[PDB]
Amino acid sequence: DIKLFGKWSTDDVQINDISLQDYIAVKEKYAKYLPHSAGRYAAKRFRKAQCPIVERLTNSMMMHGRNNGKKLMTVRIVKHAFEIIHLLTGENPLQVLVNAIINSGPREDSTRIGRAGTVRRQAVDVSPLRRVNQAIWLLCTGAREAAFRNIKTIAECLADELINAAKGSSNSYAIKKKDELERVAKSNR
Amino acid sequence: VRRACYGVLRFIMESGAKGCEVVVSGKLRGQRAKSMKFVDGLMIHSGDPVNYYVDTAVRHVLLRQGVLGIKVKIMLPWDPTGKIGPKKPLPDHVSIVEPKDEILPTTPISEQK
Amino acid sequence: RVQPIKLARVTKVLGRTGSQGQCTQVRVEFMDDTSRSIIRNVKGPVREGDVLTLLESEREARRL
Amino acid sequence: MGRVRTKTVKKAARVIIEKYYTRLGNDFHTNKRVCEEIAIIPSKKLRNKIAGYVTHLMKRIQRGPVRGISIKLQEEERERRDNYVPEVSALDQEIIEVDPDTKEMLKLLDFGSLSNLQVTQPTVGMNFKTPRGPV
RNA sequence: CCGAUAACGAACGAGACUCUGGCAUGCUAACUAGUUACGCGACCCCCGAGCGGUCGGCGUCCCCCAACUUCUUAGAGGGACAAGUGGCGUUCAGCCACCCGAGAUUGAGCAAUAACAGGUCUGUGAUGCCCUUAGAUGUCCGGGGCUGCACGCGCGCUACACUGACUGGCUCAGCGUGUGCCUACCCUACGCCGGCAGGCGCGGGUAACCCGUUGAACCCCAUUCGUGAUGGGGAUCGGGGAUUGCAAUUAUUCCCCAUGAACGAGGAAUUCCCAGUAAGUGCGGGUCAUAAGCUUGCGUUGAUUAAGUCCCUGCCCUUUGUACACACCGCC
Ligand SMILES: [Mg+2]
Ligand SMILES: [Mg+2]
Ligand SMILES: [Mg+2]
Repeated sequence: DIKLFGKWSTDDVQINDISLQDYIAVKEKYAKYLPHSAGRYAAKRFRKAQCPIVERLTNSMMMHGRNNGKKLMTVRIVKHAFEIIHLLTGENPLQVLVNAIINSGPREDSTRIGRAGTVRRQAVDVSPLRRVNQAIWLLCTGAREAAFRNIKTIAECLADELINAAKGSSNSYAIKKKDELERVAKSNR
Repeated sequence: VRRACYGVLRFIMESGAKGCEVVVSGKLRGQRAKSMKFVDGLMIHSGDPVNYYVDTAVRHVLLRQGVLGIKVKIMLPWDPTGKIGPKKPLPDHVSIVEPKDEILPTTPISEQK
Repeated sequence: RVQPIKLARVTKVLGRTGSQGQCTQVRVEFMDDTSRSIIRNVKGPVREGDVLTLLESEREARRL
Repeated sequence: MGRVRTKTVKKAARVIIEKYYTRLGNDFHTNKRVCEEIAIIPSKKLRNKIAGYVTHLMKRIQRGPVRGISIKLQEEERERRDNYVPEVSALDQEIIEVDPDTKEMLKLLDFGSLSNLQVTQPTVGMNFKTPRGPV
């Protein structure tokens, strides 16, 4: 019905945990034909919670301070990486992306005001909006650092970290920081 | 200076105004110079109405000990509505006009004309 | 041995804490012992009435 | 939350409301217009905060009086009170419980006989005498 | 301000307003703005189509050979200013959410009582006192300097590259500016020569008529590069060509061909910011004979995060204390 980029039908993707069912933004109710709209989403809260997840990607990869208006860079790179993924695993790049999102979203952090042990004092759970926010940020920044001094363009970096996180491989920088945050929090329990 | 400014304040008030402000600056007798402000009545301070309700003037007085700074600020009562007092009264004056009795509690009454 | 990951609906929030807004009291329930709920501090937006993952139930309980 | 104010910025609406007691409501867009053009109030943002609970006042007056004070509240709401003057007497029963002390000092006004003045028995034992101590 | 209430009745700042931003196919009107329809002319497929479509080409105010203001403009208005609902609260003074709506907070101007030995006497023919006043601390002229460099600090700009550079092709803005009192000095189209810098004819414009439909940058799409301090970067450094200036050296500025240094994302610390926001990215004005890494504005692209707190810094009110009152950078 919506044929994302001429393909990748929305009514295929399955999200696992119902603490995220409503908080991933891939589904048909708001299935955009493309991740781009000046929709005043960040004006008030919780609209960006509904902002399509691919739109969040294209708006988050657009972050270095050198590139600051090149959203079209972002959509072209994400479309290329989506094509790359659908080539890599045959299944929906939307599906692999949501899998990486859930598998790289942390749950435990440390935050207090007292004398911090290693990061903070008290371990604390995270609500699944800062969780997915940090997850997509981590994916993006992994892609950026990976393509910084490599011949690989950001398209393939994003693709490979997306696969690595979705499967879970202890090699993508995203999950490699996720589990360290989780375990240092467990130490500061 | 006090007697003179009180006299001018008297005369301005009898001229009829919502208020006034006068400030005298400079060095009086003695070498330490400080101002001293005489006020009466109303004195709006902020927003557009000051541009066309209060008028101000600054004059420098060539005194043997130096110079005297004089500020005067009079406002014009609105009521003339175009005369020496300007029209468009201050917005906090939407005055409630008062009906008549408008009771008429009698029976339905017909008068033909 | 380790307590399983458990889900947690969030009811009315008591309010922020950490004297910076960094944490908030949430009153979660495990949708199975629905008559048992626990006070709990979380970070990030709460979206009153949403649901949250949880590893260890009996972690903390402090009243402001 | 965002539920912390100053009493002073709370001091916002009754500079207006009763002064123009004639044109309020229970309301969201048309006492809006009346509040646009009615004072010297130099800047833009705070129009909503003065005027939010404003029509909540005439909500109140449509269920109860309040300061205010709107000179229309009190005389109407007390004129309603003016009525309901009972036909029968609230005290006309012509028997009244009285204790022996009462009867006897009516005997020092020298009348305890020409009426009903029905006597109730005294407490006798008198479980009154408000308490004191432990044991 | 409710609410209390030895207070009552007022005044200033504060929250209206002014402009700006957000809408009206509602009003008035547009040959210095147009838009349509038409009639032309050129065009294309034409085998014919044909009301197929192209034109920022021409004309429809030299007086009908057509109308209209929608697009643009700017005035009048209106319009957005707690009307509806639910929920919270003594249900009291506002918010939360939702509906609808151009919009449920558009940013600025102003701004009280007082006060600061804050700065300015280099703004003035504003000025007191003092100083100088002919071998002038006046004034003008010539030259130099304000640019000077073992070092330390501030604001910035460019970069450290492949979300890139190079080359070529494509497609878009908005403020605002423009010919002279003195004062000479404007914005510039078009054409010709010169690779460029430029020059020479040739107009238009004192401006919604010309520059200008401001054919902006970023960005767009094809090429090359390949992770090399490399085609990144462009400091330093030679020679040549222009331009303004009476005068250009310590280089006014620009252009060409040359040279290719640090820089491989920076500590200790520290600044700004939350919606067209920060930032990328250009364009105007002032400065200006030549002058922008400055600044003021204008746009273009366009975010992440948060709707909390006193943790640091600091501020307002209330109680407390005190030996302080030049008021804790105090006192002792
Ligand atoms: Mg103001
Ligand atoms: Mg090179
Ligand atoms: Mg004390």
